Amino acid sequence: GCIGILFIDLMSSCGAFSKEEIDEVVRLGYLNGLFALGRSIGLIGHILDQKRLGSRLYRHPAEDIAYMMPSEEEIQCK
Amino acid sequence: DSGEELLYAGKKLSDVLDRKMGIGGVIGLLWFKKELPEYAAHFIELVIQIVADHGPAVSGAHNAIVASCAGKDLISSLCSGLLTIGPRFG
Amino acid sequence: DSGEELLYAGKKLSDVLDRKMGIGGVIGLLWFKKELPEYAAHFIELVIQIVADHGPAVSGAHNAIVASCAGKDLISSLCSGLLTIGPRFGGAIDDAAREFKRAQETGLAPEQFVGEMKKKGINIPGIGHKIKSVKNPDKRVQLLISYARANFPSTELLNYALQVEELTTAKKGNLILNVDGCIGILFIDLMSSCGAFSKEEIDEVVRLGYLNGLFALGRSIGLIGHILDQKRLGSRLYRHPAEDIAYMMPSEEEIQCK
Amino acid sequence: KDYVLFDINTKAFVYGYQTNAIQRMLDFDYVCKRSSPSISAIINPSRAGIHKAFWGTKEIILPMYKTIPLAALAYPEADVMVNFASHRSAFETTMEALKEDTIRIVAVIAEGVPERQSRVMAATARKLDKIVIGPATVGGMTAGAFRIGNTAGTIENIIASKLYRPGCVGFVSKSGGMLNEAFNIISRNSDGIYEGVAIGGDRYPGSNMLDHILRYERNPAIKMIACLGELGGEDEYMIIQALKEKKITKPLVAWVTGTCSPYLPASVQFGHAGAKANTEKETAQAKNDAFRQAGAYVPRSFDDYGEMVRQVYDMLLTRGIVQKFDEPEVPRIPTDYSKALATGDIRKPTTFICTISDDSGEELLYAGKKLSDVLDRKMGIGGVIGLLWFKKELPEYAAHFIELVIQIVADHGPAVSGAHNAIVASCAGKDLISSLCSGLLTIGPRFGGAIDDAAREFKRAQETGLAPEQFVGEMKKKGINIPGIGHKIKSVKNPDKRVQLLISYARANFPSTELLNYALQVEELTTAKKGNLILNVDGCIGILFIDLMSSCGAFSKEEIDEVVRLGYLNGLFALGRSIGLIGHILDQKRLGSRLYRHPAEDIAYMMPSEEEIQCK
Amino acid sequence: AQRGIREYDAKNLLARYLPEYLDDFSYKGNLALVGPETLVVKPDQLFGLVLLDADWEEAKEYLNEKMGLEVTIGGITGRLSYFLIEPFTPHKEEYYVAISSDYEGDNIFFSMKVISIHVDSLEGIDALDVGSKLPAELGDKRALVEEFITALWRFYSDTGFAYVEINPFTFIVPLDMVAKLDDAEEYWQKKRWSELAFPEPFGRTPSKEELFIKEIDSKTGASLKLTILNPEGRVWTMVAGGGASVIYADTICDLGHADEMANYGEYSGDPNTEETYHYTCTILDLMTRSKNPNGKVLLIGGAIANFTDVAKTFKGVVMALEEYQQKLQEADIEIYVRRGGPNYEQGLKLMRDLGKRLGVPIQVHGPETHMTRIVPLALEE
Ligand SMILES: CC(C)(COP(=O)(O)OP(=O)(O)OC[C@H]1O[C@@H](n2cnc3c(N)ncnc32)[C@H](O)[C@@H]1OP(=O)(O)O)[C@@H](O)C(=O)NCCC(=O)NCCS
Ligand SMILES: CC(C)(COP(=O)(O)OP(=O)(O)OC[C@H]1O[C@@H](n2cnc3c(N)ncnc32)[C@H](O)[C@@H]1OP(=O)(O)O)[C@@H](O)C(=O)NCCC(=O)NCCS
Ligand code: NA
Repeated sequence: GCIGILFIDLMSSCGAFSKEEIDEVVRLGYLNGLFALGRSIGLIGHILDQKRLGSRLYRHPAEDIAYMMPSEEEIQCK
Repeated sequence: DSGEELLYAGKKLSDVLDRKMGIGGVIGLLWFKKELPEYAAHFIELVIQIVADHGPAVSGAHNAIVASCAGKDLISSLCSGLLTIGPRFG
Repeated sequence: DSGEELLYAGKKLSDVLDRKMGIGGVIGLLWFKKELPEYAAHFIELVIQIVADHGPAVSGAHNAIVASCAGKDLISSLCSGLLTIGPRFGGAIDDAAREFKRAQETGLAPEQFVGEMKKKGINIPGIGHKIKSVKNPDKRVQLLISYARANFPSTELLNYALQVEELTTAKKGNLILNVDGCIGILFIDLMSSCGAFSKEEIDEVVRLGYLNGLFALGRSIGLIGHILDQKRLGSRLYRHPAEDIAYMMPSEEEIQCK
Repeated sequence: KDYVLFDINTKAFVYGYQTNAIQRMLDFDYVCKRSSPSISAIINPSRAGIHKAFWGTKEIILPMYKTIPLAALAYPEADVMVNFASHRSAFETTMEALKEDTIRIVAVIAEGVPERQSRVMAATARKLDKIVIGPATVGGMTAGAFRIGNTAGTIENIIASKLYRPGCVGFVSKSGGMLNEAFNIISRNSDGIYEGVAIGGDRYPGSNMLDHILRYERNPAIKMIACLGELGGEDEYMIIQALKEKKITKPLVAWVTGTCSPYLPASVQFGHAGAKANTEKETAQAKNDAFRQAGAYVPRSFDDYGEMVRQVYDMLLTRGIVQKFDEPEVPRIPTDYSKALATGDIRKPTTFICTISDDSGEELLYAGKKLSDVLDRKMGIGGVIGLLWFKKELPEYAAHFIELVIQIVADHGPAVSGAHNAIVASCAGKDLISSLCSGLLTIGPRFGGAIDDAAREFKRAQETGLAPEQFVGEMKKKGINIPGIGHKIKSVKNPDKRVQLLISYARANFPSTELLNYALQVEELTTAKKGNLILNVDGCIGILFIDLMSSCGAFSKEEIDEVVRLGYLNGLFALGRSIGLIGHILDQKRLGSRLYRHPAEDIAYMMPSEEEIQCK
Repeated sequence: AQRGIREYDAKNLLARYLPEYLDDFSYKGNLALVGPETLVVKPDQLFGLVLLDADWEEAKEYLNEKMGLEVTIGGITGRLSYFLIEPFTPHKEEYYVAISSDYEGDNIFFSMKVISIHVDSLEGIDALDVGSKLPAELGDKRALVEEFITALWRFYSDTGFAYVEINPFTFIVPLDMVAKLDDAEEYWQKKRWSELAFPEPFGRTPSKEELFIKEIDSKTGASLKLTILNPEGRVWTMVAGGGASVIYADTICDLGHADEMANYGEYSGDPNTEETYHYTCTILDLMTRSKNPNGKVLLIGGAIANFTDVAKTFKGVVMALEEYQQKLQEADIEIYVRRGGPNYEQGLKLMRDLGKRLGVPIQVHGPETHMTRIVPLALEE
């Protein structure tokens, strides 16, 4: 919330952006790009960390999944 | 990149760096086509530091870790993580 | 995969293969949770073959080729290409299903639908071709329409689309029902022919983008094909030619903050 | 001035996305040495935005508006609209432009506009003191000042007819194509046109020929009037009456086409909607005769038109009415690249080679085979992969094997890396495509890559002649588990069905299973250690795929090694596992699943100390 | 173009759509059309022969006697095929009404010598009071005709007519009808014109080739028009543009070859390769049916085009000529080309390369040659 709101204030403080220009910035997802660029740092960090640790292949634990198969009747076309 | 020197929004790269515009200033040029004031460029750099990481448990970091554990290269693993960024994560 | 044997929508894999359900049947189970009739499963397999490739010039193939020319592995190169699939490359399928279904449901006469779309300034998705016309048809379309006409129990939305097509071709001969339109429309007809899907279930299928998935699956074949082709050829790194780009830098005044 | 339609300061809107017509207008402005382009904006009913075109060799940007009122409000200086709407939209768009206070002239290009609609446009125009050129015209032009859309064709034709500078001739026709031939005729027999207009061939035009003739009569720059009419209607009788009433004092050259009509049936409707003589008065003969009797300069036939123009021009020179012009600098624009390439003037090297498919021709080709032949022959998905990936027409057992592998690897539950990542991306509300790639990007050496490793390791052992015992022994010494060997639950007494289905099919249908025979000898040795050291699904695919290729006979040892090295087998796994990945993504969307966060207790946080993070 | 319609069709339109603006109970749709393959009985073949007050037995006597009858009307000798059968209305009065249009609006003509009422394009009929009508005999029957001709104008205006004539009418019943529809109105008249088709003029039989060209012309903004004048004709033409095609026909007639002129055609408005290919195939087909002793001539002319692509159009022409190679040599066909316009040099190059391999004479000209110079070059030599 803080980033989105202060980013509108930054743009209003610059003075070179109209109301429309600001709406376009929100609409085009400039803010998703800023998050993506910053969070890339920690993403690269975590990838390298698993490489240093020699981490094994992950498989999600079987007990964390509720298997709810449809019945023979449920899969019929009529 | 056509000329004698690389230009970012019409400004020579050597001028961007000699003026210490910083990463925030470079984003100002490349994304907003603006020479931003010092408080705006520093705010951009502050946001980048603040959002750099939020632990391994969040969607993006979690997917990047799984791909890394599957022995994938850095770039594939990074995009596996970045592709979670959307309406609920970020 | 928990038990003695792998299950696809509750059906044992050995039963899927002993019954020759095929790839279309497997998609029927895994995506729609249905045991589809033979004409439906074969239609899915026909669509996959038809959309497998459309040459190297389209967005997806083009991006995969560039990633392959950069020496990237198959998987990275494939995703580089798959990530172009959306509203302009592949998404006219989902739009043609959505727009035609709504017009035909809400009772709009083909003329009223053609008229409404023109007023809004929206080209009809699934209508139009650059070279093919009424006198020179796209074979991909003809193969799909002929199969549905011959084998589908019902082709109500196709009957409507052909009434729409008569109106659009009456303006310009190249305003034919294209391949993307054909897939989207016939897929609604396939679902209506199955009988096990309600109006809502069908609307959900269109909204969730099952049709983008089918395009993605089938076009991955040609994408993987292009990537391997550039690897066999020993193709070099691509750089877009400098003369194909108009550099329009803002002025010093334009980049200032007030 | 009222008599001036267009000048060198005329600004226009082009209604309709006619990129070639837009380029033609700009090219004329350039060769005329105009200060500014003659186009302020484009009106595109489908889209607002920008359009890029050339100004000589320099590229410029033109704004593009969805509606006529929006463009008019942005560019009030533009008083001309070049209307390229179809005959189904021409009325509504012209009427909307005429209702705009800033627009004075509308040129209607569309052919096939109803006569009532044209009558209503003409009357609307006359009531508002505006001008409608058309319908069914190319337009017209003021030489060296402005051109309506495609009027006067190519820049070569503009140069050859010297249309980049004005002359003394005021020209008016019904025909658009004949307006261009007339420009050529007149330039060769006088100082050329000052202005030329085609009113269109419709029975009820927006403006009659006389409207334009009257403007030429008031214009001091024009000393000569020339017109080309046709049979049908009484338009030319407005001119003859004006010629009789001394309303046209300048010498007028006149010719009416359609002299063929009396020789042919009375039922014959000619090209233009208005070209049919209903009465004798409407015929070309009655018109040319009435023109001769009114004092116009009328030739014997169309052949002598230029000769008549030459005679009238020469008469103005003798009397000093026309002054001799000095020919200005001949302008030059480079040839368009596409023209140079299409004519074979230039040769251009290709950047890419494509050997697997061709969409260029009459029909899409997969490895040189027409798509209709692929489907008529029921080659199937396996056959299509055979063409697009291996550039082979595979035998039936090979194409079915490819399709069997796809079904077998379609899904292995939600817990594996790929499915797990796609589910997390789907739970984060991502679209299908993003979610799919998030999952596909885990495919590599540990998830899916044991297929390519089992093919590589088993092929090498069996090729280099290693006895199964020696291969098992060598791998143990290097500390490398055999790829494609081993399972967590399945064993010799309890086999994996996926393996059994693949091995049974190959045993029954493959011409040769040499690498499978070897793998089974290896398997006897590994199961002699631990019962769960069975040939797994990944091993099975890799090994049987080498056997399939050896059974085809069209692949050399090298070709097979290339297939293993390039990762064709990773592609097959990717293609087949995308089915289950897409399935999982859609399943989480149906369920309305929430954002995933990995549980905090499943992570051991082992932060380095302050001392550990220091640089020495 | 304005296309004449059968009295059957005009009266059917009237009895259906006129009781929408007026209380037209006075006229019913009692009409029957007799064709070659199908009381007052008269021919409905677009004329200016009428059997009045008869029994159906007497009507079948006229039909069989006059069906297929060879008659000369307007110098044209054709067989009688289409007739209209309607009830006999015994009348005393005989009034005339006609609606036609001029550059300023529509003109209504009325008589019982003829009064004219002009209806302005923008103002309409509501802006007009009818004090301009004939008072002489229109007493008890004046407000009714005022109301009727007002309704007839609305019918004319909304149904896309270019001409309507009721000559005569009595009491309010139409007796004879002549009508023309503006064929450009088709798109706006799909419901009102539903039951009608434009008839061929008297004497002329429908052409499968002409209807095929008309079919191509309907699915494009471009123009593709073909009219066969003489199937056994020596001189064939494929001229670009409405203006130029008329001029080429004028020159052929001026040289005294009006009789040999096989057709009047026209293509323009930038048609694509496929459209020009089918058009050229049609012309070639028709000219290769009969073998003439002095051969046959094909004139591929036109002016210097403004936007019609010469490369794309001539690519279609070249493709058809390549296909008709055997039939072209066997019929002693000589091809004469004169063309200018966008990419003309590329188009003329295709024609020159073709003439060098086809085995038929192909004389190729450009903007340097006078437009109609290929006509004397082909007909004098
Ligand atoms: C001794 C013991 C710990 C060994 O463990 P194990 O589960 O049998 O097997 P390992 O982990 O050693 O693996 C077995 C073999 O398979 C091999 N192997 C495993 N995966 C492989 C693969 N994918 N491909 C090829 N070889 C593979 C290993 O290299 C090993 O080879 P080796 O025996 O030649 O060295 C176990 O058997 C045991 O607990 N035995 C009981 C002993 C007992 O009762 N003692 C008395 C108590 S009072
Ligand atoms: C007038 C002219 C420029 C119009 O261009 P066009 O190529 O025919 O067609 P448009 O770009 O207007 O598109 C045709 C129609 O198809 C519609 N259309 C296009 N794509 C569509 C789609 N995917 N789905 C539905 N409708 C679609 C458009 O909305 C348009 O509708 P409309 O006619 O009702 O407005 C063109 O026909 C022409 O050059 N004609 C020649 C005129 C002539 O000879 N004049 C005399 C010269 S002297
Ligand atoms: Na047309």
